[PDB]
Amino acid sequence: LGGKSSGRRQGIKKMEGHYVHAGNIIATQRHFRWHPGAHVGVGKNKCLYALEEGIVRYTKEVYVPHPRNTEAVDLITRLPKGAVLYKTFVHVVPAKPEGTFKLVAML
Amino acid sequence: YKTKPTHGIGKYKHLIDMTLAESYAQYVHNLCNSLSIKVEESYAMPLTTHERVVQISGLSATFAEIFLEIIQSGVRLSVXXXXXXXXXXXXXXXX
Amino acid sequence: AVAPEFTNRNPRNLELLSVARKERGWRTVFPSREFWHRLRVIRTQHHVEALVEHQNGKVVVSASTREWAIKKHNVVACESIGRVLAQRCLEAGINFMVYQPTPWEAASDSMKRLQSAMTEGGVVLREPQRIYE
Amino acid sequence: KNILVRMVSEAGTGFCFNTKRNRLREKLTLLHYDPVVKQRVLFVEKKKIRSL
Amino acid sequence: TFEETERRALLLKKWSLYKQQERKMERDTIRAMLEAQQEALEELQLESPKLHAEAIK
Amino acid sequence: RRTPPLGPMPNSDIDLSNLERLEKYRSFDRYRRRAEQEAQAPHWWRTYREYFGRTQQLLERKQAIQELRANVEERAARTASVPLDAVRAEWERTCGPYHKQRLAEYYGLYRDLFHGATFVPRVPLHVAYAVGEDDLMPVYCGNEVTPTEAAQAPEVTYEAELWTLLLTSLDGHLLEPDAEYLHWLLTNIPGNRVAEGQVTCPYLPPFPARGSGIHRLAFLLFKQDQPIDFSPSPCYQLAQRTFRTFDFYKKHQETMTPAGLSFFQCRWDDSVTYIFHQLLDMREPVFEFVRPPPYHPKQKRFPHRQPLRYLDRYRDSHEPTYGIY
RNA sequence: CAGAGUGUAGCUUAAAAGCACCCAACUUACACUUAGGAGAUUCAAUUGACGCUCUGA
RNA sequence: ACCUCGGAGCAGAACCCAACCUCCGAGCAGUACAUGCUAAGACUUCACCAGUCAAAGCGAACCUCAAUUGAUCCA
Ligand SMILES: [Mg+2]
Ligand SMILES: [Mg+2]
Repeated sequence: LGGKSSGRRQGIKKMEGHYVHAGNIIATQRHFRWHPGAHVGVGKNKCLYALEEGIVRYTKEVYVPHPRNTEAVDLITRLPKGAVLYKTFVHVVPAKPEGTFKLVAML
Repeated sequence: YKTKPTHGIGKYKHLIDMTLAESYAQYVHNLCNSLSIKVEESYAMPLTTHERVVQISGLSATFAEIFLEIIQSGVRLSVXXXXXXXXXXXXXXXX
Repeated sequence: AVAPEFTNRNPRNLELLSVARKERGWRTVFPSREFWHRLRVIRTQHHVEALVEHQNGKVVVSASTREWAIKKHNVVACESIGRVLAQRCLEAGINFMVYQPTPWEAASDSMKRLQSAMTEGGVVLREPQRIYE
Repeated sequence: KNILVRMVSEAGTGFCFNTKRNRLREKLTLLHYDPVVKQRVLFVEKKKIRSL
Repeated sequence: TFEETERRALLLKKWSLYKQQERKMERDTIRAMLEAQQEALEELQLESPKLHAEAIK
Repeated sequence: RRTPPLGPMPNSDIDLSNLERLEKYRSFDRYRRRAEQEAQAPHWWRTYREYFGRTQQLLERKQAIQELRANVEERAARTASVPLDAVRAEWERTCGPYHKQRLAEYYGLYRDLFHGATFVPRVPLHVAYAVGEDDLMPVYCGNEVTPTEAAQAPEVTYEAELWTLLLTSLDGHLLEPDAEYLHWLLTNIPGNRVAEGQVTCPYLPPFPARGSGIHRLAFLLFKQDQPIDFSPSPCYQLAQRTFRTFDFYKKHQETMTPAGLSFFQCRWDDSVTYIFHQLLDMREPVFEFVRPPPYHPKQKRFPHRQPLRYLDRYRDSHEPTYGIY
């Protein structure tokens, strides 16, 4: 016997060049098929979401793990002396500027 | 992405008396490190007597000879069997 | 006569107002990139650099024993450098920093000394929040 | 193994919350937030409420 | 005591200074040997190959 | 479909035949450094930056160092705070100029004031605004000082043996941008003293509008080979003082090169109002800071699984409306 | 003792740098980290004259 | 023999995809006791129900874990 689990419907919900508002989920995954980049967050599922209004872009950026997170550090240590890991990152490149000074009155 | 020219950019898996004796062992280890040889392991084996080990693998005859000479140049040695003298030490090889 | 939108285009304007956007993410990668300015200390053999950086990567302010004015007259050296930087910061008007060291670095005495020096100078190593709404 | 228990605040009375604890061990006392009082306050265990 | 500590630090420094020189000397010696070996192999190659091969074994 | 890489892939050269011979970064610091270096480098795959971004002297120095060491003998180290003023002075003398460029770049003076093109402020300019008796509030390059403290014109020194001292606000207040407001204009100066040199435009204080942000004034100093004419009375009319330094630099400053800079931050204060009223003769403009409104999607007919808050997001506004009864 | 290549501390499309290296402490030891340590343009006005490497006698 | 839930293959590269197809497992633990209030904006196991993520704000500091669960009325 065994289990028949339903499809999980995970993956990218927003592709490069899409206009993504603050809060929109960008990509859902188990493990990191993509990582959070500029203005992109991570939920408890590892799901990536936009932190600002703007455009999604994908990039392959050098990956440095946090010192406190042990396993990654170990892996890094293991690598040979000219090696760099690299990983894919999702950014939102913000469109509308946060601020505009308007004239209230002439006092 | 697979079909993109940046395919395997993330790929990483493919890249990955007693006191005196102790001191001597340490020195030997250091020397090994310097000369670029695999130091596998070291032991703390049991008047009194005390033994120390420095397990080594892979070294060419000339280089090996040089290493031996340096080691020679106290206590004792034991690895052809190459013993010498000035607790105990035993640098077991695997050339 | 006055326009509706006066556009003050001072680069550091929205930083001092505490309104400009910090880069929020990079929650896997280190160090976090959410800061207006970052105190990057770079130690080597011989000389110890200290910097003040933006999101852009532009080094605004610095202090090092390579710069030869402070090579005249090590933990002490580091402290001195920090002090110098603090003075520099004051002149520039960078009174706020983020300092995100490795744990070992944080533990270290030299770093602590540097921090102390900075504090003395009058430069906080925390930096205020973005202020939304 | 684990019991469900109700915990009653001394200050800010009426507010009760449900928590876990091992069946073998001590009656539970805990600092926790009362939104009535709007301060942290000691709760004390009182009556187990199902076991599991 | 303070004086003793001061003395001790100095002594340590001296020791450190000594050790590095010795290390350097050792390295130099090693290098010399290596050079000799390099020379020797070449010479062997030039002269008679069988002998060289034997030496290598 | 397998496309080949456009340029060379990373991690190609270092894998090699064997892995057990290499050095590996046993530390993290080294790895971090490497990563940083990589980041600094360009690459072909977009990437972050695409989307977002004497001998004698030396000998002397060495000797001095040696002397210092001897003096120490070290013991002190085994806790000496060092004189800071001296260090500062040294910096000013030597690499201060070098430093200044970076700050200027950061602050966008070269891009706005000079339309591009960087230059080193070689000659050290030392301005200070008098506040009572002492201390004189010094205008270090980058500093925040209030327009109350900047109500009267400052004292200036530089220790240089002719000059033209200028002072301009870079933002372009009130009227349309790509404009600047000069605050004074000192000309044909002999040596260190302001009183000896001529003045075309006299000193106004800074006058930054309320809640307009922070403004960046800039003192400029140039080298005079030849004495030159310039161009308007003790005036407080605003349409005269609107002038951009780029054009000026171009169509005139040809026997001239800028050698001294200092920039200075400004905010609202109680003197600003006075300035607006007394001499400028107009109502002061109030500047808030308005953010763009909250988004919300389109109004859906049957919201479905949203809360009862759905309807509060689309409403003008709050009070209870009574249609027709 | 005649020629050629030259000649920044171990080493560099460094320009007094960064990598290497040494001592102590943590380490069985190594490793990491933290404190410290030491080092250089061979010398006189691009030219000449001292030091190596190499080839002759 | 099985009947609910989850992970891997079939299903090699956005999701989705069966069989009394092939293989692993779950029906819990552990740490907390601000596992406090609320709230823009999204995802969703192809319906609905159930699930999920979550900026800001107000309160405070200075969650781990794959599955680890069950409607209504009634008590
Ligand atoms: Mg659905
Ligand atoms: Mg929050």
